[PDB]
Amino acid sequence: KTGTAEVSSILEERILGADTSVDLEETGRVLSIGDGIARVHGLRNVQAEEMVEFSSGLKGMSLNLEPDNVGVVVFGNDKLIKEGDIVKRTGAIVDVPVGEELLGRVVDALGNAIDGKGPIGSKARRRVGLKAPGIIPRISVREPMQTGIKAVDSLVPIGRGQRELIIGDRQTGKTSIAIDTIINQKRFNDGTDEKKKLYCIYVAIGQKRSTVAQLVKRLTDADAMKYTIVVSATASDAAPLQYLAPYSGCSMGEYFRDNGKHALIIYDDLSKQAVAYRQMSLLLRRPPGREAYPGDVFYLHSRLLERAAKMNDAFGGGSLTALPVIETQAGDVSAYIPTNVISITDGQIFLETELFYKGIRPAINVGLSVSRVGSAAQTRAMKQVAGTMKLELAQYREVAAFAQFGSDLDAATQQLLSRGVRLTELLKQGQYSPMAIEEQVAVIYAGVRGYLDKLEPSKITKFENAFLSHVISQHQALLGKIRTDGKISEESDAKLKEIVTNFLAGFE
Amino acid sequence: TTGRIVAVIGAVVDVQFDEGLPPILNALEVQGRETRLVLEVAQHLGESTVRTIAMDGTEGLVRGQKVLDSGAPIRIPVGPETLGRIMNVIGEPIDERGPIKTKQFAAIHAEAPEFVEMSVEQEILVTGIKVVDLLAPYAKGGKIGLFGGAGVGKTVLIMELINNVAKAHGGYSVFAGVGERTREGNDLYHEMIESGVINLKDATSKVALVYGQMNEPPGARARVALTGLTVAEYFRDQEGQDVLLFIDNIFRFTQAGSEVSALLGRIPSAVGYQPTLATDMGTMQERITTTKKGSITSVQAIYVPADDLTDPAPATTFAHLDATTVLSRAIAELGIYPAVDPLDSTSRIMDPNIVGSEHYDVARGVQKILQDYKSLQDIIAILGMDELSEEDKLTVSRARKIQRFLSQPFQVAEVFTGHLGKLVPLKETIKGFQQILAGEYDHLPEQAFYMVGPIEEAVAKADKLAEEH
Amino acid sequence: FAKLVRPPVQIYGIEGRYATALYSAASKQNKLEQVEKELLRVGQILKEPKMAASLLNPYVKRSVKVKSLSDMTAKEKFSPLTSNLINLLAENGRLTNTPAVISAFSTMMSVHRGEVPCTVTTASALDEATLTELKTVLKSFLSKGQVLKLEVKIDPSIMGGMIVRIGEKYVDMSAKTKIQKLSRAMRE
Amino acid sequence: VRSSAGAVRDAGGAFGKREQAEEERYFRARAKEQLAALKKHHENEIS
Repeated sequence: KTGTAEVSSILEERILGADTSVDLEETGRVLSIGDGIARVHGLRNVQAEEMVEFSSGLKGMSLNLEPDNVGVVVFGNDKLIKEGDIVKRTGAIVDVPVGEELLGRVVDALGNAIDGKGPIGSKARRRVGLKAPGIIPRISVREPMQTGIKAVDSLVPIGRGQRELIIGDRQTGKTSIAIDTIINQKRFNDGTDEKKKLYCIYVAIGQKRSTVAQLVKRLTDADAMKYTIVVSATASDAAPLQYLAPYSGCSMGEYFRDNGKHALIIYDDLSKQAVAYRQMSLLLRRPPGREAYPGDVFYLHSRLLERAAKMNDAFGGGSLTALPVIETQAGDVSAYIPTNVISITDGQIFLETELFYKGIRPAINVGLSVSRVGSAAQTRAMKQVAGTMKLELAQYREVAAFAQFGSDLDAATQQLLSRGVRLTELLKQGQYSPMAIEEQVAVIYAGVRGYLDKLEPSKITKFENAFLSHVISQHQALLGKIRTDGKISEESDAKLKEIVTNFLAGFE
Repeated sequence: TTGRIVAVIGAVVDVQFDEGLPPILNALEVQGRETRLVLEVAQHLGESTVRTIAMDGTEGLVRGQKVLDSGAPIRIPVGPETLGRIMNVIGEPIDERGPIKTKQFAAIHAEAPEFVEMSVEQEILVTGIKVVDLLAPYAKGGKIGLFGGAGVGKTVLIMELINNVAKAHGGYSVFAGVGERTREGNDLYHEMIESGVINLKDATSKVALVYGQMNEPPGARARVALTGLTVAEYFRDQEGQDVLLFIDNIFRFTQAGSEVSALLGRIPSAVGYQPTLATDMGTMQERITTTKKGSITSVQAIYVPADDLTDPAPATTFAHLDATTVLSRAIAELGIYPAVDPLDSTSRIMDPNIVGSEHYDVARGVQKILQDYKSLQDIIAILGMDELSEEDKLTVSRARKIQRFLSQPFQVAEVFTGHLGKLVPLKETIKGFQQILAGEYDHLPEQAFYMVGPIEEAVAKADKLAEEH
Repeated sequence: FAKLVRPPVQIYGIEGRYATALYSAASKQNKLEQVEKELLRVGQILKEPKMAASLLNPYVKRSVKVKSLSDMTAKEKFSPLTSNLINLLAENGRLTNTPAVISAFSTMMSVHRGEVPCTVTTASALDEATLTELKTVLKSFLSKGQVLKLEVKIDPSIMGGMIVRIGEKYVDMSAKTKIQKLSRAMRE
Repeated sequence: VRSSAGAVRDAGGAFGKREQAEEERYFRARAKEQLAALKKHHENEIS
């Protein structure tokens, strides 16, 4: 056998009694350094996951405490670290700043501003590795988290305190779902209702810096940064930073949750945090498992995603919705990390490339999408229209094979095909054009009552637009009634009937 | 400082230092070699030993050979004097033309630009290729990828781009050939000399070449990309000017990294890849960027092992690119060249607010018709074409016309096809596809559209086909 | 780290690392001869059947082993270097390869005092005069001050002649190899 | 495990080649007919 601290330098020190002038309790000497992993001798009083600081100004996290040495993962390039360096304890587990002083600021995995807008306020700090809530603090998910997307709000409802999952392939629209969700919250944040405001956190793990810069420009254009934090852990960042960034975001959001406010955190992309952790584990010589991932990679994501809760009024009532994004490779939802996170979360928005190019953008594939919360996370009006819409779409999906033939089939199948095509053309949405819930319910109500069975499918996307502009301009009282009331009252139902008929009465 | 080789295993050399160690990434020079062998430090193993990867053959090394420590990473000559030359990873010239006489040497390892330097502006780069311009338009200052297996057209397409963009491009240009056939390196050298971008007489050369071809040991292939990237970075910053940067392939960088990882003591990852695949690729692809001080248009050819787009290397590379053009073998078998897959290619600027509503709508109509054609092909395998709804046959006819019309003859593929190269301005491509979709050509036969430039050439080819009928 | 002075001959392995540590420690403070003598002493001290039986049992705690070794070292009045080396080998549980460490340090010290082991192989024994001229010529091979350490084995497997090893240098004036050479070249 | 559009011609088995030929023969026939019509129109429009 052999140890890594049995090198002849340490033994030389210890033979001639030179090991008493060195403080091996709060300082250590690097034995090895390579591929971002340092092996340090000493630091006998160092805690697991504690942050140590190297002589050359770098930081590191001490992960592997073995009898001989400490395995530190360096937070940057190991160019500056040389064998024999001096590593000092910091004394505290890694923590990040939190507060409303972060809103509108781009930060890195450790809370340092990287947008060059000046120091970061940072009144309070919070440890990233904090246990999630328990059984008792939570209460069932009841409030809706308005995504602003017709498909997601109609057929895959997302509540507050829920862990959805935007799972899809490459270049299908996942980041677009996330950004539309972030941008749609301006109508609530601008207003005065203090229990509808949602604060957004966007964790960008492993994306190149140009992508994040364009994303920040997009948010600024939509004036949606004043309530957004962006935590960047881009590709050039060391593996430990990509590994921590989800936890920094989750703690910056747990701050809002603990104080009665509501937050939305979008871990984009989790399949890259898994890769960074895989790197760190393999370089620390930890035993690999399936696909070379460490054994505790389910633990890594579960202890992160189980912090998305809906606290009860005895704790504040705040909440932290989570929208982890995962990129499946071909369609393989049976791979390792997709499997883990599908078994961890509460639903999934499954995106397609067949649907993306068939013209159905957003490419949300209903039937594979699910929300185990469901109607509990919908408003009464949205429930009323979405029950029928979902039933009709389900009927349409089992006779969609005949869609090509269509004719030479009974009248019931013809009607199913026609209604399904109209509904699918209805769920189509632009980009960065979310819609208030009243708009969505008006449009879907028009669709699902047959008032479009006469229009040609190619004209439904133009109808939707013109009708929506009409109602938004002429009829604000009805929309306001539906919004504030939350339901479709009989008088409001009659008003919607007359409006839809009058606009459709002449459309051409 | 002076050290001493203590082990040689393959391309990995362990060097022991009695004085202070050299920092990681430093270049060390082996003493006693007829040529120049440069090792690069990769790890500190303790007991004063440092592991290193050799940038050249480690044959004839003797346990005990003295080694010098240069004190800095590999420093290459940079400046306007490198234009028209060729270089190794370590910067020495391999064009048999004399020393590169510069005043600036740049280290090949540097930190990536910070977030406060990113440009956020995008404007289409018109390349003159119908499929690229229509469905996956490029962008000035953006990073382009050319995925595809072996034998699909990566090299031909990249040569075509050099022919078009580089020839009529005011700024400079750089070509880093990473782990590719040396025959192709020589062919490019001579083609460039003929065209005139490389001028051996005057000082008017517009291209600097760096070559790390596939006869080199893994250490040199893993670093020639950084050498070319350093030349491009200097031209971006100090010259303060536009630059192009072509790389072929950027999969050999990853692969060369994988050929030494096991010997450096790292456990392998998913499929015989190094554990540091994503980090190693990111620390390189993050210096190929358009900062606010300059602008690099980067075109990268990316080998996809066995056409598998889900392999870890191409899969990871996908996230570092603005535009991608996934060349497909299933389309190259059909004779459609370039074999760019219209449904598997994407661009960031492909939005109605960047290109325009006409361009965007034409592109989306083409993609939708091709996807519908794919859906129909399953039915035609059972019914037959004779049994389709008289509307479906219209979709199939339009889809086949559009499939053929995306093919185009290059000026560099004259030898293969024998045809003549065509450059199609963007408006002409948009008009052609808008007309083909609108039905203004549903009488001309399919083959009229095969390997032609603008649509009028298809009309003329159909006229000729009819006359000699 | 402390710039240890390297030994002349590099011994490798666990014993190599421990012995190189000891040699570097002794070379500074200049206690190589005394420490070698103490190592030879502990070579027998630990070999005692009682001590060996009490140190090869891994169920006596390392604490008891270290205490017993401290008592023995005090009872033998050793240098602090050798006492610390024994303590270090005991803590790390490396007692089962202590004789390997002593052998390594012996090899390392022999080269320090300038010795090049030599081997001579012949079919039969030699007359002392011939061995004397062999001594002279082999000393001719060596450098200045490099004492020789001759070993004269007798191998009848070879058919005659002589075989000489001086360090890594090798000269084979043996009948067998020349028979082999002629048989092979002639066979071609 | 699912199925996607345009998979019969992605496998390239017997059905893939059969479908490719069933398409090519039909469109060669239609191209011949259209070329004949194009020649007729050419001749009829000279004057």
